[PDB]
Amino acid sequence: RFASVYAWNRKRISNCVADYSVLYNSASFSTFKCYGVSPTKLNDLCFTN
Amino acid sequence: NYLYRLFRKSNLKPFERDISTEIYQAGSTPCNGVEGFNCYFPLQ
Repeated sequence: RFASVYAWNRKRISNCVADYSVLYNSASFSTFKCYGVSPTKLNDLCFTN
Repeated sequence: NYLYRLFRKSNLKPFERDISTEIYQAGSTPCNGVEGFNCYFPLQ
């Protein structure tokens, strides 16, 4: 279940371990894009929210 | 007209001119060539 066209999918993630690498590496997505660098490079970095 | 390297395995040494254009693995996919998903052509 995802946000309808009248809402944006904005789900806060906090106080947790972010497996950014698996999100990039996984074949379950049809496509992946990133503004900066790949999630496998972001894999051990800390973020606000 | 002009192409620039965006995807490279490692950083260059001063005054190095490395011009191989082979398509290669970025992510989890065990390939070379086969551009798509997680293998890419190095220049744009």
